[PDB]
Amino acid sequence: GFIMEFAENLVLRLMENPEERDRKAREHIYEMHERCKKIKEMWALPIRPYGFWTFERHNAQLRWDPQISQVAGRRDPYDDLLEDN
Amino acid sequence: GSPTPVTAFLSIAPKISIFANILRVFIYGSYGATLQQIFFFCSIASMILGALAAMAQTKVKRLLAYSSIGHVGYICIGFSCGTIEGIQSLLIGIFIYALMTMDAFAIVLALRQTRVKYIADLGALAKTNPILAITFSITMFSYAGIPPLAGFCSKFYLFFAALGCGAYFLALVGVVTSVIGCFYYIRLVKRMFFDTPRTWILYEPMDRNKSLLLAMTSFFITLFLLYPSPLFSVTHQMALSLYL
Repeated sequence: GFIMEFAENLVLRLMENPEERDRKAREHIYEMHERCKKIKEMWALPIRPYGFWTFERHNAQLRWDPQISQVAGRRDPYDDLLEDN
Repeated sequence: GSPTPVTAFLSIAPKISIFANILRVFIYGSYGATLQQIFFFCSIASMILGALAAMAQTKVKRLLAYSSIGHVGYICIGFSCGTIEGIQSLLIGIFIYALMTMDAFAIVLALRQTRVKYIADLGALAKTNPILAITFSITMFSYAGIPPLAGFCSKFYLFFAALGCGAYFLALVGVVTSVIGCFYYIRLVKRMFFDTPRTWILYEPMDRNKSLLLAMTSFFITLFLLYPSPLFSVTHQMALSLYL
């Protein structure tokens, strides 16, 4: 053929779907705003959590001392006296 | 006074461990909120005095010392704002400052082969060894906080943490101290690219280990902003692991 009859549909192939572009734009806005709200919530967390000491890793002694309160140097004076019988 | 390799080990290895120690003490042993005040004023003073004192120094090691003091103030900004983002900014700043300090001391050790003492001896270094000159200029800019480099990200997120807690005076003093801090860094730049002294000092070539470390750190500094996700995620996990 001639030049323009091919350059026309060439440019038309080069250009994209606008419906896809609009859908992607509204989508991206939706999830970006949702993620923005999520990050805003995340930044509100205090440095020290409400539980803190309640956490099992932050006790480390309520389940260690009971198995140590029997060794010498930690016993209540009234433990060795009546342990004989 | 201390030997160059000793100072290289100092200000990186001790400061990291001491800062982790201070984090452990501050988070747990401090609930009266009275360490905010002691960190606030001292970090402000460190910022101001490092920025105002490093500009008056003519040697290299003194300049690195005062730059270290200034960066210590910048990092200590994170203690005043006690939040997850504050500790994250503090740790990121420590990491970036450690990398930049390693690179800068690699530069200093490289020119130590011919006993570099002052700042004027590294004159016209872009002619004898242009690539080392470029590396040193990039590292100096990273110290300055120029955007297209690492070191700007650390200062950025430190400022973000400072503004998160409402310490608006911390942000302003950080900005002004950065403005003065960049000035003498660029002053270091002029004597090393632009003006050529009459007498030139010739430096013998480097060795492979220092060159490899320097190249790795230089590529880390420039290309950090392209892919900074792993550092941020490490730091966010580390900040939260203090409690859970």
